[PDB]
Amino acid sequence: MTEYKLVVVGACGVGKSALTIQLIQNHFVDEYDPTIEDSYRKQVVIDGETCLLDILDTAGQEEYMRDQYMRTGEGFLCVFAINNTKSFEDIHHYREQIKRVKDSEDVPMVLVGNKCDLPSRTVDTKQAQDLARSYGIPFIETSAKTRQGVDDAFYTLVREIRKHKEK
Ligand SMILES: Nc1nc2c(ncn2[C@@H]2O[C@H](COP(=O)(O)OP(=O)(O)O)[C@@H](O)[C@H]2O)c(=O)[nH]1
Ligand SMILES: *CCC(=O)Nc1cc(C)nc(C)c1Br
Ligand SMILES: [Mg+2]
Repeated sequence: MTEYKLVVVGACGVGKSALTIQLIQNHFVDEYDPTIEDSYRKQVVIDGETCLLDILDTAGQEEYMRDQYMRTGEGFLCVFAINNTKSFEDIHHYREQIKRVKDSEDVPMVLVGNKCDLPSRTVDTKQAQDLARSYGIPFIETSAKTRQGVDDAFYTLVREIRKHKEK
């Protein structure tokens, strides 16, 4: 089957691990070791193609040396949390990092606004839409707690990779 190398990036605490674990195990984690970085595998049918997703759940090596495992990534989920203004403001840094590791301004990428189930919103959907439009990428809101938008964010990334290269 076809392998898709996905990388999940973003500020600590936005829900990178919870989004990955919800996608793979259909379960929401109340806590997950903030320092653990690992790649997880998931076989799934997307638009009739049997795909092997190899997802790197980053812990933030550069912020806390270069992460050698990110360089082979074909697509990136850039995650902020809708109740964490700082994580949204940090999106510029992660996008610059992705451009640097791939030496390109045309990288398959999806801006993800996680924790959409929470009522303490500080990042408006229009702020995230403006940011995603300047980068030329899709913006999707998710909840790793309720699974709302989770499959869509990962499948949209797979579709963005296909849009960029033959798979
Ligand atoms: N309510 C809610 N909490 C979430 C969601 N995603 C993550 N969290 C919580 O936010 C905290 C940090 O999540 P985690 O996945 O470890 O973040 P990471 O550092 O980006 O990997 C944990 O307590 C999670 O349960 C979500 O969509 N909704
Ligand atoms: C949420 C990410 C995080 O806490 N990462 C982290 C923290 C510390 C203290 N050290 C390292 C090496 C890392 Br990746
Ligand atoms: Mg994590």
